[PDB]
Amino acid sequence: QIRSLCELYGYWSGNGYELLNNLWGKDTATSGWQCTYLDGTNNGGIQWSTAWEWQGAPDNVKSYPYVGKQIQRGRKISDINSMRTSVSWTYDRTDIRANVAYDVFTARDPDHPNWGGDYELMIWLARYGGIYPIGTFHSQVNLAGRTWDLWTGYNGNMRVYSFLPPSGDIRDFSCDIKDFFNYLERNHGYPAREQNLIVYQVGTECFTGGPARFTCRDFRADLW
Ligand SMILES: OC[C@H]1O[C@@H](O[C@H]2[C@H](O)[C@@H](O)[C@H](O[C@@H]3[C@@H](O)[C@H](O[C@H]4[C@H](O)[C@@H](O)[C@H](O)O[C@@H]4CO)O[C@H](CO)[C@H]3O)O[C@@H]2CO)[C@H](O)[C@@H](O)[C@@H]1O
Repeated sequence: QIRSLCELYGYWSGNGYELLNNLWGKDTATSGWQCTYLDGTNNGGIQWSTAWEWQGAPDNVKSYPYVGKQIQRGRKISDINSMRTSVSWTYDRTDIRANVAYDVFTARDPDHPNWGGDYELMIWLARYGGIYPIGTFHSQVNLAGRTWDLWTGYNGNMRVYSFLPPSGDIRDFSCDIKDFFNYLERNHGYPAREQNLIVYQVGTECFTGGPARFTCRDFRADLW
């Protein structure tokens, strides 16, 4: 690895991306730890991984290590033209409680801290070990050439929209996240003209299990 980010909130940034050992829920674990590794910054993308083992509190997320696209504040979603992104990943085992997911926060306040927002949009690419998304299953949605199960609910005051694969995982994925925002704006009244982009990330929520390793073979994200 080029960098080993094993401290709580170990951080790297470069090439318009950032990488965080985001062990935000670690105090709910009885034992374990996790490290996030920068493997490369080749070809306008990021190559990274995270190794972990967590025990205790199986319904509690211990971490969401991620790679994020750095963004300027104040980009109203309505005026974002495109958010084209691709990811190729693997997990070394699937007998774990964990996901792989894009995470996007938006807020009316353009300076909202990156830990949350008024709304959250997740695009899940894996669902391992019987974990649940936020909220309840709403309906199926056709976007990005796939069918998704849309779940909706609340995490505190934040409205959360999660798009899940009906079955299996998606280890090689590309989409334009604006298609997902457009679907929510039209059919769910999502206030895109009032909402500012806060974060734009992909990573793995880790609940329990391991030793396990998530490898991101490549991540690219653009914003126009
Ligand atoms: O940016 C560098 C600084 O990082 C600071 O740590 C922050 C971190 O940047 C931020 O990304 C993190 O946010 C977490 C967030 O990932 C998580 O998201 C949940 C979401 O709430 C939930 O609805 C959904 O189901 O899952 C998501 C993924 O798990 O939410 C939690 C709690 O709300 C956020 O905290 O927060 C970190 C701090 O907790 C460092 O503090 C700083 O030192 C460093 O410079």
